[PDB]
Amino acid sequence: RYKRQVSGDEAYLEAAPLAELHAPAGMILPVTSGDYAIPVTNGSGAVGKALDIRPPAQ
Amino acid sequence: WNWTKRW
Amino acid sequence: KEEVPDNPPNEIYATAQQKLQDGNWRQAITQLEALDNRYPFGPYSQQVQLDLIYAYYKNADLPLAQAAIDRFIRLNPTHPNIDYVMYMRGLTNMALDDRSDRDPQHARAAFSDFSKLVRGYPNSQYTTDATKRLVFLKDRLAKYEYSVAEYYTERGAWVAVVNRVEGMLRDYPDTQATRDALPLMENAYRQMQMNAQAEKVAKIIAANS
Amino acid sequence: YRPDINQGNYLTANDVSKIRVGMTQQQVAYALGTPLMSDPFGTNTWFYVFRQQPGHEGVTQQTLTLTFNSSGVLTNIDNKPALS
Amino acid sequence: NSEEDVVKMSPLPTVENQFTPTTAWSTSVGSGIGNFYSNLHPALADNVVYAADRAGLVKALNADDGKEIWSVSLAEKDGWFSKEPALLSGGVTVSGGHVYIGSEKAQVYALNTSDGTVAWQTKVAGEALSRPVVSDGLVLIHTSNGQLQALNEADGAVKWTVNLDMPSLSLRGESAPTTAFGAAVVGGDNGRVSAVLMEQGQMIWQQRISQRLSDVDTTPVVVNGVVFALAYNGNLTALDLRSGQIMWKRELGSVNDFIVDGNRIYLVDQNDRVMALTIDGGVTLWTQSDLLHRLLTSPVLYNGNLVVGDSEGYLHWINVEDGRFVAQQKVDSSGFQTEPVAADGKLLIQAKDGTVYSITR
Amino acid sequence: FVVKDIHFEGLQRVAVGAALLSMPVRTGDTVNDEDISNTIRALFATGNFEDVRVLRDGDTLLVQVKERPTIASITFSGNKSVKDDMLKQNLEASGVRVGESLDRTTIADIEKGLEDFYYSVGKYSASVKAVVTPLPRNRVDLKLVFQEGVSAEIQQINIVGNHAFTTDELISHFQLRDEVPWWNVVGDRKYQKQKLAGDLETLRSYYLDRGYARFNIDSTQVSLTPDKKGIYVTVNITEGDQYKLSGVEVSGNLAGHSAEIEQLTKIEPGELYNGTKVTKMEDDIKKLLGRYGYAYPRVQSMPEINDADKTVKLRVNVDAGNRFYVRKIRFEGNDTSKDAVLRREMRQMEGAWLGSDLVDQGKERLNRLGFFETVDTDTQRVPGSPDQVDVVYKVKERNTGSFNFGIGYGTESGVSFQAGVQQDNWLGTGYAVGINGTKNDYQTYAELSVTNPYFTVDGVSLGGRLFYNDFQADDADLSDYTNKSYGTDVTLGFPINEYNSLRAGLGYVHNSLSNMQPQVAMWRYLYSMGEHPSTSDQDNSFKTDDFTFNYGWTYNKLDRGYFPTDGSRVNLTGKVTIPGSDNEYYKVTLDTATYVPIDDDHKWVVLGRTRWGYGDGLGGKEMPFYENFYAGGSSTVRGFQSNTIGPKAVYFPHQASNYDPDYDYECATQDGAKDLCKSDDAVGGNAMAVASLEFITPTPFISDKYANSVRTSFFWDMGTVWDTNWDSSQYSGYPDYSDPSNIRMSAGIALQWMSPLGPLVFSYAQPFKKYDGDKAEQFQFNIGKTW
Repeated sequence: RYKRQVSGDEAYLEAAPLAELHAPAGMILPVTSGDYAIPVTNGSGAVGKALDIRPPAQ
Repeated sequence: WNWTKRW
Repeated sequence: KEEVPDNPPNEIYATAQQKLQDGNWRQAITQLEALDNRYPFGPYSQQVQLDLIYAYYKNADLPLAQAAIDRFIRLNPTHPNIDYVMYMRGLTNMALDDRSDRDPQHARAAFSDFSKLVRGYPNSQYTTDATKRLVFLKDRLAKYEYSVAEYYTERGAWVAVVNRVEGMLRDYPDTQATRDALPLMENAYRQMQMNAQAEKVAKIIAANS
Repeated sequence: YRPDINQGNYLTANDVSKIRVGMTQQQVAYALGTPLMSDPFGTNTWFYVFRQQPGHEGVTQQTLTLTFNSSGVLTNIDNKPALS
Repeated sequence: NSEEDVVKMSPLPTVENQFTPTTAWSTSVGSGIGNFYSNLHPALADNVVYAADRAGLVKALNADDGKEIWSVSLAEKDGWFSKEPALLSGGVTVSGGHVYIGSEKAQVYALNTSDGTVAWQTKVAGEALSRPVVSDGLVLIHTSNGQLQALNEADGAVKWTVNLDMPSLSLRGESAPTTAFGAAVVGGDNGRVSAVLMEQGQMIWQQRISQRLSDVDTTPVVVNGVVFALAYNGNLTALDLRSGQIMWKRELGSVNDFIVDGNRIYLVDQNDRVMALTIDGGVTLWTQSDLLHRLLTSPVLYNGNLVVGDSEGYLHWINVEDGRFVAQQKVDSSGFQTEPVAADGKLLIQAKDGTVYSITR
Repeated sequence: FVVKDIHFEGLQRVAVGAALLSMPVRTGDTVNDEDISNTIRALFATGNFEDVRVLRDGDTLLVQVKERPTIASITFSGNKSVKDDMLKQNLEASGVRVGESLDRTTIADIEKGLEDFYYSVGKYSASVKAVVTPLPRNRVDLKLVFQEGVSAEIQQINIVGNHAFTTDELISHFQLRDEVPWWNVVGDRKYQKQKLAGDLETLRSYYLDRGYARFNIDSTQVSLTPDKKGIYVTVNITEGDQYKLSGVEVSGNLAGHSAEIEQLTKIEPGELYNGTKVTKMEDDIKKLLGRYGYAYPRVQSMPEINDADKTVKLRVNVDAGNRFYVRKIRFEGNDTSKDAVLRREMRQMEGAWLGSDLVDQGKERLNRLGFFETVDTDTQRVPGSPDQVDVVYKVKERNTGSFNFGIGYGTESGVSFQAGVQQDNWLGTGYAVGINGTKNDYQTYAELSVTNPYFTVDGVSLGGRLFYNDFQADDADLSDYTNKSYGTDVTLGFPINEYNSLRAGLGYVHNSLSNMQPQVAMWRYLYSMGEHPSTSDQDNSFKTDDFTFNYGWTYNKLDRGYFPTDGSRVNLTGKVTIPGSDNEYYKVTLDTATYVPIDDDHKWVVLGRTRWGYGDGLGGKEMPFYENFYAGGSSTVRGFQSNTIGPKAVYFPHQASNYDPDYDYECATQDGAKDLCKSDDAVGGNAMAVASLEFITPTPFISDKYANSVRTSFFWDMGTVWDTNWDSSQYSGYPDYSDPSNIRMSAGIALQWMSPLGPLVFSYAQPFKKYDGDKAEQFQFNIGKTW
């Protein structure tokens, strides 16, 4: 409840960017499996208090 | 006696 | 107990809208619930359902909001405002998630919902917020795996540590938790006297940092 | 004070004598079992580690490294009965 | 904290005593039965009354003044400290110079009327909850397992046993077989009246007369080639003595016994509603709804009037022509649970505390 | 009849297209009476139509449907013993809930379902009535009225066929009860199928543990009185003869461990057959095989019985399965508790070979924690690996905070009050934080405590405590003085053997003493401390600050916590003042309790208790007089008044604070006092030795059904306390209080049992060896006091 109100009402946090991992010469890194993959979505929409979540008039 | 009630 | 008069739907809906704009949710929820109960097939039953999802979410009634979202999705798979419903489902799961040591199932559910949203409708207006939330959730899950590997490091289980850090390198290869965990893998390999593997892990660490 | 810490595969000292150069991965897995550790950094190598540490008595580990080839045919066997 | 009941206890009827009842004498027996549901009750034979209590004490009293003749306790004791009760539950029966009593420990005692010394004692399949009916040199016993056994009155050795089905849940108490024309007709806890030949015990017929609903017969009666039976929560039925085919039915039942006099049948409904039906088709001649849920005892027809006790300790006379109360009395404070005994111009009844009373008018 | 168009009359909620799809008929086809009937039946089965009438107009097939009214609310009245939310859950599981349609024919079905629920919960006379309130727009409200009735209770439990054991002795161990005294806590007298089955299993085990290898429960019967307010249970059994164990045999694919398994199947010839021992042997073999990597070491025992000699021979079939390796251990449901809190209770390591015993032990430890209501396990398989699994623990989180308030009474301290508030899982971190307080005749105590149970991964605990204490001596049967103290304490805790436990720590305490009655012992300590107070009044004051090192060792082996019948408990405690403090001294105490059973049923026992203590000063000083050892009373030497054994006070002639005749004073100057003055009021000593020997026997008169809930004992107590510093040469006229040979002895009887007021202990003793000054108190008792 008290912990939940902060999230439900207004809170918003921005985390660090995701950066790729380099592989030293003579070896390779483990496969990825693409299970948790973030597709690149172009466009500059609203985010973080600039986006209104009120239901559309329909 | 001792009553015990969880909050 | 917040009794609602049998006023016409237009007037009661106008009152509900006014109270939503004012910012009080407890009474608006009662108004919308009464309207839905009295008019199961009213002219704007769908609008009542959407407003009820919004009010339940913003009133911290997350179980009820989830039930409403599931019912809405089942009944109206082709509603043009369905991307809004999936965004609301992701938001509700993030709110339930609400502490990286705790249960990550709600983070996984939120990640799945936002992934479905962004992969289905990339031209929606909630896609950027969905992507930012996806980045946050992926980092949170990597942090949970890091916490488990860190516990087993002090326990002294050197096979569990390497298996969990390998699972991290496989699932979450591009997060800060993986970079923090690579030394744990190197230490486990060295403690089990697999210096050949410890050297490879050290090569990765040196090449990255 | 503490409980006993076990790690890896259980090697009976009879199964380890049952593996010979030229065996495939299926035969090796049937004889011993699925390893708890392989080499994810490119090469294929199976690590059978048998580590046990009972309640404040000391750590004992045995290591068995199996090196296959590109076609999954055993090429090298390395055995470390005790850790230096 | 509070408690409530589904059905409100009926009020005590207000009546004007047409005649004044009395109480010739009253004697005490140790602790009676108590809160336990038992069949134990006194018996009369040759101007003397035999009684017992659940603990084990058995007494013989003069039927005229209540003076004690002999008294014997059947409770075994491991010295002067330990004493376990006999748990007597099978009503006292007397026939041919013996006193038969069953027990909750699957024991049947046959004492001597003269001295009170155990003539024999037999072990039966289970609790002997029924009155030990005596007929044709045999003693029939209906145990709590649903097994009807036939002991020898002189030897005490079981001759034959008949197994009857039992449901998962039943009602406490067992039916007492009735013997007519060299055959024993009994009822079962599953709602079936059965007949067995007393020579070997071969079943002749058996049929359902029932409607978690239970259905238990408890002591049919036999007159003029017909058998009348009542099933709890079920229906009264008068069936033929040879085929067992139902002749007519009435959706009314009870566990406590009923009587058949002339061309009328007097019974007490489950809800303590006295009735008086006919034999031809069972069309009711009158009814009494003045005693609902009063926990009445088995009716006894004394001097042409029905007599019934009740848990509160009151004894009510009611007419038979119209069913209007003719007398009401307060006898004991513990109450009445087991049937009255009317015979040889005497009306004896035992309270829950063991006090045997003789009533007159 | 060809159909060109379709029309509907009454469709409100069901879509027109949905209805068209549901109905097999379609526009532009022949229709007959059979098709019309099929459509009507389909509409009826749709569950949302009350009356359906398919009538034919001139050209159009007009349908008249009276849609079933929607349920807008369900109300209950009279559900005194049934929760409304749980009743709603049961109804919605049945099928009736809000939003759906109400069928005007299933009212009886719903009522009978609720009546069945009441029968299950216990009430057999319960009744249910349903009322229907129609509302506009085809709506309806369904109200339910309940007549619960009176529940049925057990009136007798009977066992038929038992000749070696009495029915009262047999049913003494059951869960179902038929008698409950108002002065015991034995249980409730309700009837439940699960309890009946458990009782049947308990009876079977009771007989099988005695050699009756042929025991058989022929049948069981349950009856109700005609008024349905009493339940009679009967159990028809058949006990055989006692059998002996001739030998054991083991066979199967033992996997080369036959030599090690034979040692687990060794028995003494001529032993009586037992069932618990056979189960223990099977468990031992299973643990032996689990220690060699086998996850599911299956074992079954078959007895072969010979009636000619009455002997049993076992045949143990063993199958050591395959080896499974754990890939992950997963915890779900821990919304509050962090992962490590649950993970550190696991006896099994992720990344090792599987063990079912280890998984079960981890589950048991999670249950013992106390933070969860339910714990479940599920060993799932890993696709693509034939010998790998994932262990999953599912937990529902309980609430860990609480308040408590308690009241007790006793001769030792009078009315005792206790209060406190506790939080066992602070922020899901595992820390336990609490604040507690206590009050009785002679002291008031308050403390604040914070504990970390896993300061080190092995389990070493670190705790801290802040306390305030106030003590009035004259209210405790001692010489008058007042001590107010406060301080702090930090401690470590090391487990070493699962029975042994060490602890070491540091502490600081400040003591302030006032209102001290002049006397030889106190003024002997004060002189060593460097004070020079006056001996003519009790307007005194003295303050000290001390830093101490504390240590202790506990060994617990009692088989049971309440009424133990075997084992031992030993507790050693110590303390020493580290340099830099005002007081230089050391103190040591030793507690011992031992139980020895003299039977196989553990009803006759011998109990031996001892209590030793010694302390003294180091740097020419003395142990503080408020650290003394006291003896007497119900705790140490029953039959004596509390704190009465030991040295007695010797006063100086002093003026009373406010003299008033008619009051008894300790030879005050205003009563003709001119020299030292003996007393009868105890002061304690710095050496103490107490012993007690007790014989525990079955209660003689109580009914055998519940005679095991009351403990009866006959005891003999010895005790002595002395002051090693008392110099008899200076005080020749007074007794020698430094002699250890003055032993006080008492003997008597005692009774203990649990009551609705709490634990109750009563004792009557007769002190038959006592010395001048000791006050006797034969009858002593304690009611509900456990603090």
